[PDB]
Amino acid sequence: SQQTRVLQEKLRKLKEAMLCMVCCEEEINSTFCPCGHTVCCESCAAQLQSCPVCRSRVEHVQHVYLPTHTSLLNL
Amino acid sequence: SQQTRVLQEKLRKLKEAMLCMVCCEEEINSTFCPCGHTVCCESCAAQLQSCPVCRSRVEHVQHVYLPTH
Ligand SMILES: Cn1cc(Cl)c(C(=O)NC2CCCC2)n1
Ligand SMILES: Cn1cc(Cl)c(C(=O)NC2CCCC2)n1
Ligand SMILES: [Zn+2]
Ligand SMILES: [Zn+2]
Ligand SMILES: [Zn+2]
Ligand SMILES: [Zn+2]
Repeated sequence: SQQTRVLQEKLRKLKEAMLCMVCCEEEINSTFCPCGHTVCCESCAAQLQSCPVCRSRVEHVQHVYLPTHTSLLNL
Repeated sequence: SQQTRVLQEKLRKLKEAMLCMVCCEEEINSTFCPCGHTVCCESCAAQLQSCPVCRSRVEHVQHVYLPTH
């Protein structure tokens, strides 16, 4: 029904929000510290000097283990 | 249809996975450092001395700003 189409769109948008903002292909699993923005995969976070969202200096990257993780790279 | 019921269940389960594993009522927004388990809201994370997933000591809690918030 039309409701099935609406629910498919909501599911897809929530899953898109869990992907890396730089490569768009891998799940987010890294945090820029100390600002706390958690918007990249490990590969893309590794080479940023400043946060891509707030411009704060990245002192280090903290790996995050999230219950929503489903990609083979995070399991 | 039955597929509408199936998609409603999948969306519900994905939203449940974003909720604090301790209180079940608030969105996850905190990481236990250094282990990296990100499974609690800020109120439950402030009260735990050990990670509820791996039992590693919590040295400090890092707030996470996620695009899904
Ligand atoms: C961060 N972001 C936002 C959207 Cl929208 C997407 C996306 O559709 N990515 C796809 C490309 C390869 C498969 C996943 N990623
Ligand atoms: C962590 N988790 C797993 C499930 Cl399942 C739930 C849940 O249904 N929580 C509800 C209680 C108050 C409204 C949301 N939470
Ligand atoms: Zn990436
Ligand atoms: Zn930032
Ligand atoms: Zn909680
Ligand atoms: Zn842990």
